[PDB]
Amino acid sequence: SVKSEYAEAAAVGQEAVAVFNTMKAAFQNGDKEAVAQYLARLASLYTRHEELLNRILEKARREGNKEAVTLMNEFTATFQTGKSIFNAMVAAFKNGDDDSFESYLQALEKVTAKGETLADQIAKAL
Ligand SMILES: COc1ccc(S(N)(=O)=O)cc1
Repeated sequence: SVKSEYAEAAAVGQEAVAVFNTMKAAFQNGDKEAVAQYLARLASLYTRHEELLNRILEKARREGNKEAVTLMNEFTATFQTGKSIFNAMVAAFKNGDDDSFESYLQALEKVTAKGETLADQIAKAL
């Protein structure tokens, strides 16, 4: 069901939260080799979260679930903001710009924590 596919998408999101926090620790400790691997893992994880989310939106649309479509359209826009920041962090890491990596790191934490409440509304609406 779309609701179970959303619980599966939410766990994939939680994975990225967990990986991101051990990356943040590794960045702070100067462990670039770890950061690099964590960035690659997060990239696959965000790619999968986005994929699960598009399928759920498309299915909510096919189902005519108007409220769920509205909330998912907002949530996916917010997701893309997160993704654009993540991609900027990855570039900041490639360039050795740690001041911008720090910035992008903190931005992505505020975009994910702010998106939290909406994600909690979609679970109910599907
Ligand atoms: C990578 O950008 C993201 C990831 C997750 C979320 S949330 N907190 O699940 O809405 C928002 C943006």
